[PDB]
Amino acid sequence: GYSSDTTPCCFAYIARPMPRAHIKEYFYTSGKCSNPAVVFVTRKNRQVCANPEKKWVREYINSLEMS
Amino acid sequence: GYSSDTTPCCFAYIARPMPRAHIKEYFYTSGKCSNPAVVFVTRKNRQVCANPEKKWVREYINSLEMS
Repeated sequence: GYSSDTTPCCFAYIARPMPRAHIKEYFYTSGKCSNPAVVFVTRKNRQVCANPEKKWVREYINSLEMS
Repeated sequence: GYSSDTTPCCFAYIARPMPRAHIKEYFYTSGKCSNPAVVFVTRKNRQVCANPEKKWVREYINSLEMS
């Protein structure tokens, strides 16, 4: 018995790294989704799916976590 | 291939019918999602997953479709 609310999932990963300065937040999609995904939130508040195994993705997360 | 945007998916259905007056509109979730679903959008913009096979759910869509 879980939420009956929708939850965002990803079905494709952005191919090339987004400019780091345009990203302000990230989150991981629900473990219920078929794919693991990182979602980068841009400064124009768009949400972009990214491959959590990619090097640049892991670096961006580390950078967003540091401050 | 798909876009790298997120997509709302459903993982549980609301058991009992919600009040018809609270519903603004509906949409079906993407066939990319593993569970088929209708999403009912309330006046406060809540997105509630529902089972399209269920009688009350198809009555509500018909009501939001014919007018």
